[PDB]
Amino acid sequence: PDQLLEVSDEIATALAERRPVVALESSLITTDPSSETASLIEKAVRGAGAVPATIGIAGGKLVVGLTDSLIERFASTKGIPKISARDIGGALAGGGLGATTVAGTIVIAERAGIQVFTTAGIGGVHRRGEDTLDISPDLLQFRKTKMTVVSGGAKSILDHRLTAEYLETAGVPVYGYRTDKLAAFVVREADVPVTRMDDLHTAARAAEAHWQVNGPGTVLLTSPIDEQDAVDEAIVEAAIAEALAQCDQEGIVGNAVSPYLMKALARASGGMLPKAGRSLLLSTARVAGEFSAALSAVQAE
Amino acid sequence: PDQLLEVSDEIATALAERRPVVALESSLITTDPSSETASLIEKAVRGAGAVPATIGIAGGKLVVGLTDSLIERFASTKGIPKISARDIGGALAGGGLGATTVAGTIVIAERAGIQVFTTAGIGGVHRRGEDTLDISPDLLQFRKTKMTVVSGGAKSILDHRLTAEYLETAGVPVYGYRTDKLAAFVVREADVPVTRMDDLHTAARAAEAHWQVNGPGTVLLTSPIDEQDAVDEAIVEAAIAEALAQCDQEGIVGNAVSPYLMKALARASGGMLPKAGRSLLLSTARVAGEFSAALSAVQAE
Amino acid sequence: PDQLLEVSDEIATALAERRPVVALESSLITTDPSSETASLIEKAVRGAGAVPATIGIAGGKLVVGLTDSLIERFASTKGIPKISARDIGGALAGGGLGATTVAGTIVIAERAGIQVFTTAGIGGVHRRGEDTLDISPDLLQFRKTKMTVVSGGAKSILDHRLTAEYLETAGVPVYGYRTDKLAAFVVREADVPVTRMDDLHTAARAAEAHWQVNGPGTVLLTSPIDEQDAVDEAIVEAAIAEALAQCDQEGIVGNAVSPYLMKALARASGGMLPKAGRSLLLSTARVAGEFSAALSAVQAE
Ligand SMILES: [Ca+2]
Ligand SMILES: [Ca+2]
Ligand SMILES: [Ca+2]
Ligand SMILES: [Ca+2]
Ligand SMILES: [Cl-]
Ligand SMILES: [Cl-]
Ligand SMILES: [Cl-]
Repeated sequence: PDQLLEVSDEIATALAERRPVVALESSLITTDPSSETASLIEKAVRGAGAVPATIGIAGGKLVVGLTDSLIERFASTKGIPKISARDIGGALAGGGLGATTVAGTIVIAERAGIQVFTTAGIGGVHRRGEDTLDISPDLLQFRKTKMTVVSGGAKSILDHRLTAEYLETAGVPVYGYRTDKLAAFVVREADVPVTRMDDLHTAARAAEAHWQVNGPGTVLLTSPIDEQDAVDEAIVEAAIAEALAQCDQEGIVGNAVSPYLMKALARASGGMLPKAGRSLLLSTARVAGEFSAALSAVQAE
Repeated sequence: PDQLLEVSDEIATALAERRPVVALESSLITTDPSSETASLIEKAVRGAGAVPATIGIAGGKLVVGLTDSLIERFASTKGIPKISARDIGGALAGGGLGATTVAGTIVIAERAGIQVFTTAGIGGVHRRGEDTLDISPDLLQFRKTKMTVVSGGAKSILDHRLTAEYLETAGVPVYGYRTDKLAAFVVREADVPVTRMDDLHTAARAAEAHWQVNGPGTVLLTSPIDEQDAVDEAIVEAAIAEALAQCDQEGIVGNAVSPYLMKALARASGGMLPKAGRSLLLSTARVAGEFSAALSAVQAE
Repeated sequence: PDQLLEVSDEIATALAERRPVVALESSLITTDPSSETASLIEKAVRGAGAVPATIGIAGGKLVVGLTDSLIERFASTKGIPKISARDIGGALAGGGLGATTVAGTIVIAERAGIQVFTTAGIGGVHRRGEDTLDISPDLLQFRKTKMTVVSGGAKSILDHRLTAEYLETAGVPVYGYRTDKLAAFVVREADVPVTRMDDLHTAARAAEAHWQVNGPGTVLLTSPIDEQDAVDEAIVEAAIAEALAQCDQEGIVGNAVSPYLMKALARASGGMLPKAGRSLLLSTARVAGEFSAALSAVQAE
């Protein structure tokens, strides 16, 4: 066996039976102590017949399927570090809890044999990232790990066009589910083309041929936020450009800039930002569950 | 066997016998419906005793050695998509035709056991690419695929010095055949040093030791355009700087900029641009055929 | 056996016995013809019970443990090329001597089974590197080669914050030995956080779990220069900003800029620059020897 991995009975049975599983990250389970969200998300994933697998680090182990005991700790403990792939080693050595990010979670999901992962938005090239080189580790982790990541594109505070250019340079396939424009998190679209897939069985056959030809690597399937739930591009951009405008005059750069952009976004959105992010989270999870079903059936032939 | 790959009898026999083969891309076979070019190119490759292998996608298959029927379609069909490595999966799933680029073709060539690929110019860092991050997927595909790519350096509309810096960061060997300056497509030189190889058997022994030590990865062998056939650096640069000058005042960026640079180049060159690109294509193909012969003999010891 | 590698008896015995070995680069053995330095360095490494393995290229071979004859040549021959990983193939084919850099040496160390490498400073993103793309091949070589590199961070003429951002994007773990700020070569600190490891056995268990989960790749363990021996950040920066100020007015960019920065540094430091670099070299080598001992013991369980 594997001495680092602890996989729940349900997930281990689904994998043994080549049934559909969808991985979920823990780094944000922390952002909703309720849980109510995790419950709508599990429901969205199972509605397709997929098994949800929430992932994190605890006790020197990579945990696939957190126990209720564990979800409780992740919900209620103050000090929990966010763990990208490069932090996994130290999180294991330390023996405490670690809430894994996109890059951290997909490496653990892949190690267990899970092939689909979902979240509302991935990391990317930050705004002014062509100058500061502040770019999420998710983008190059997608050159190594065999995974389909289903999301609503990059998070809104990031630079959508630069992230799309970087993924193209990195050779990472970017598909749009029923669209040929890149999803822009709580904003419907960025003016960036992607390859339209109208059907998830076609997307799954494309992903499978991608792995067979190019080897282990991530396929990004973007699915935009429901049009009824979108935030106005103008509102998002003006709020962000102003938040950056205050950054220059108060002279803040570095890891300080990014959490200001996040708070400025909450503010401009009435109080709708959480509501829009939840809608995107739910619809993306549904698509991930349906995609994972369609991939199990493709790999079955 | 392999269920994705269709290899012609001639190429399959040369490979079985460890005889020299040189891959060619289809994405540009489309740019010369004649054929006359493809015919001079085949002649240049065979003159060294190498077998030319033109590659593309058709009918759910990776095709190595296009049939006359297929070359005809690629010559005469309007809608044919250009396929980089990240597009291979969807091109296969779709079952139509796909004309593969440098990155797309070398992955298929490698899968068949071909080790040498040639084209007039590779992709690279685009001009202003330090700011726009518009950089060809070819450069990072060279970190994965075992191949020697023989070209006249990067295409002229690209930024030669930035492409050379990026390849150095990527650990991709860059050799100059009988020169210690980087080839600049239809321009003889960029002011960028490369490692001179005066002899192709020495270059082949260097490539082989590179693969043995560093693993699968591409070696770039650059061979400049004949001095009688070069375009004046000043002519190229002035034309490009002006084409960019019009871009700023008419406010065009994105994937719009690049095809303007290409047309501005045709214009400044009298009508010699096609003539110079063909000469570079022919001399590079000859060097590729001779290199491929010298590598088969090296691997034979 | 391996036909490219020549490993001395002492190193081959330590490896066979899974005892601690630390690799050293030759590219700088050239920078101190004395030797006296190499002798203090060997002493610092052995004090921990590790075996020092100096590496280079000679006679068509990758040499692990240079002979006295070889150290003499590297000390006394004028023309010796510096060999990064991408130059290994041509250095072998040429049959002459080659002094390997960080990237070149760790690939050879890994091939022999050595897992720890040390040097005073690694390459990184050069100053203005966000615009010139001048970035050391060491940073992406760390995505491929299984190694712990122990250093005092990046060399002082480089951009510390950009190098740290680039390593984060590349997924390369960056630990600080008893510190949570990045080491800045002869300067104690850059204002850049790293993950503190207070104990080398914990660092070794983190590195081992990193390799087990993320596969072959480099772990960077940074150890700052003794506070008694540091150069004043202000002195370093003012000297560098002025050296760059003269570069703009005398219009020098390219590979010309970097050796000016190096000479301007010698000048501002009284004559202490060599003295500070030697102290950093000695203390980093000690930490490398102790780390390598602690890793052999971890891998023994
Ligand atoms: Ca960052
Ligand atoms: Ca692009
Ligand atoms: Ca810039
Ligand atoms: Ca460089
Ligand atoms: Cl794009
Ligand atoms: Cl260069
Ligand atoms: Cl950082």
